[PDB]
Amino acid sequence: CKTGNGKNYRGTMSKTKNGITCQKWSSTSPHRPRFSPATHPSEGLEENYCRNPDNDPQGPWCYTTDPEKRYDYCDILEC
Repeated sequence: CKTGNGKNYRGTMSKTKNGITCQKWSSTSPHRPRFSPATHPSEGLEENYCRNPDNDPQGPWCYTTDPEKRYDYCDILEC
């Protein structure tokens, strides 16, 4: 769920919680969030990421290019 908190990982490639193909942060269009800058609890939301710049005491989240499967954590090592 986090080999630290913004340093080491693997599932961040772009695979939600288990392996749900994530997105690229293309914001709404057709579906995707716009929170991808650096300054929050951390950074990583780049081209398609999974980290915790959103503040979620559990796992690294990320959304996908689709609403039904809009999001979840990520199959990143450590868990």
